[PDB]
Amino acid sequence: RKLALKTIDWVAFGEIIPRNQKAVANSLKSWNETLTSRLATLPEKPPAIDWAYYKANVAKAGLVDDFEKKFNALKVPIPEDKYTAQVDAEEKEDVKSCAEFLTQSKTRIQEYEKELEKMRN
Amino acid sequence: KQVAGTMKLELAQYREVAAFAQFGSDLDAATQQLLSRGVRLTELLKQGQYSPMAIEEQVAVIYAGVRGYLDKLEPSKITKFENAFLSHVISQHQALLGKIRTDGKISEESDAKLKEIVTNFLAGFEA
Amino acid sequence: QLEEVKQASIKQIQDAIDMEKSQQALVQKRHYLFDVQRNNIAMALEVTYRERLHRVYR
Amino acid sequence: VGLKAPGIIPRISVREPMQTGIKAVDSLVPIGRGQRELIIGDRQTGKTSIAIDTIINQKRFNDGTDEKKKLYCIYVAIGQKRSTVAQLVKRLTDADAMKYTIVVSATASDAAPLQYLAPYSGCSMGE
Amino acid sequence: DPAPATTFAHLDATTVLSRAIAELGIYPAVDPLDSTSRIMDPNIVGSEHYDVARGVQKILQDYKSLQDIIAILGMDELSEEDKLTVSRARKIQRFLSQPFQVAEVFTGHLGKLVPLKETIKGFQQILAGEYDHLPEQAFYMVGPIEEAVAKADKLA
Amino acid sequence: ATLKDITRRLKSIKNIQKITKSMKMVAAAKYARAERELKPARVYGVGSLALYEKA
Repeated sequence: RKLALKTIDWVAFGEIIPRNQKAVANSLKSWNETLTSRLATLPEKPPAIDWAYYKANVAKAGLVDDFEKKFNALKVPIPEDKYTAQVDAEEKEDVKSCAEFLTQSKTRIQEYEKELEKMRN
Repeated sequence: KQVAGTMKLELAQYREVAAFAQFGSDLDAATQQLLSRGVRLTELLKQGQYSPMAIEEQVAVIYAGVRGYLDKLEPSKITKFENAFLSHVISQHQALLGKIRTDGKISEESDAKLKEIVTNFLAGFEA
Repeated sequence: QLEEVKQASIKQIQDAIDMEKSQQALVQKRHYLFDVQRNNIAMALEVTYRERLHRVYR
Repeated sequence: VGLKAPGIIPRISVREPMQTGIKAVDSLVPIGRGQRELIIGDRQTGKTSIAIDTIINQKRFNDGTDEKKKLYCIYVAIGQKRSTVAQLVKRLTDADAMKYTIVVSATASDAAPLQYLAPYSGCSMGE
Repeated sequence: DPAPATTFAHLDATTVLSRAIAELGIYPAVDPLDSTSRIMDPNIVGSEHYDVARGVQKILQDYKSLQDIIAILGMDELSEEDKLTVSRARKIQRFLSQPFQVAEVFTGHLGKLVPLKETIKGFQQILAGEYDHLPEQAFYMVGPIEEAVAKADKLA
Repeated sequence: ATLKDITRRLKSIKNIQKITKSMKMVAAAKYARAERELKPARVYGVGSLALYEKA
């Protein structure tokens, strides 16, 4: 796969703590860092292999040739999602934030402003 | 020089009075701070074995303490900070670290950032 | 008279200001939250692919 | 090996740092090049450890492509059991700082003049 | 003395027994601080031990430092915390004393084995102040830390 | 004693010196404050004695 690249605003996050996901945040910082700083250091590939020259200097011969062909012909597996429904579980809770909560909230908020006008006046 | 000058000096002062008391106590606040700080600074000159460092980090972290920041902080958690912070600026503010490195020095601006970073970072480190 | 007008003045605008500020925040911060999680996921796996290559080549 | 010490004119003072990554050191006795400095302390101060981490520190400096910020490292082992050395080396190996490094290793076994001589030898190489 | 001075180089672990400690009647009578290892440095023993020790070393040393205070002030006088730590040091000290199989004849009690985990742990607990309620000399001439606890009961 | 010993001595004598000094100024610090604090107080207690003072 890749890397999620995304943005972290730390006073925002941490404060958010809607109880059913709150806990994750506090832990989530520390978990992320582990991966973050670690991956930054490592290299992703190792050295490469000149099988011919090594083979010529081996005396248990044809084995290296076997391993060589099999290695070069071979592909290793990959690692895969348990969860790309989380991706979507967002947009649903985002409906929760906006429309559901937004609108009824928005109306209240606006009114107070207009209200304040007159109660300044 | 920018971070150290004061520190060398501070440690000096700290040291005689570091040596003073500790008789299950100490006395005036001024000095008490120096001690607290001092103690911190002591950690700052520390380093585990198998742990050589880069100057920018070093200056950086020193900058924090110098700038009177972690003197609030308590000693095991300094150590903890130090790590956290360090990997943090490396991570995040490698940019900045880059800058400082680049300038070969802290710049007031680099400072301004640093401080800022730090203060929040510090804040995060704590809270 | 004048006291209540300024008093009401603070309180009515207060409840607004705070709620419009609350609304704006949750949009970006909640999208950031989602984002960061995707982030953290992707990393780990390329790592997992990367690690296997080093391991077997060794 | 017989090599003259540099003349005054050949000499030029320091203006250079050089780092060791040791917070304390680089801070309070900020590291220079071309110098001499006594490292002094008792048996297993990590005495060697202290030095080692510095050597290790130079890795970045040999990665520190400023050439006068790339350092060819010379380790004179005087009267140092092979086992100790073996460890040392072992570290060095791990650290493979060794690539930019001579390790002149005079274990106690070496006849005394040899051991005596070795530094001068090392010295020659560094000059 | 040059000889030992030399000697050190060749070593791997040096156990310097403290005659003073011996003089404290202590048996094992060691110099702990000089019951040492170049096969010790943070990871050459690893840190639990190391640290535990550093704490320990600290506390005894500090206890020495505190001795200085005491030198003015008394056998039960200082800041209390310090007293704890002192006590911990005095206990620890005692906990380090161990019977001897060989010198069970002398000691009257046969030597012990505290295999390492129980050992580190042992002190770690004391360090944890777990025992604090406990009394020091109950730790004197013990093997396993429990037995010291046991011994406390045996006292009263 | 033998020079070592002397030093052994010395070491501590200094330590002592310090220690003594530690108290000295420390005590004095406490003191330093303390004397000042005595004012209202002094007066106050001196005050306390009012009455017999009179009658």
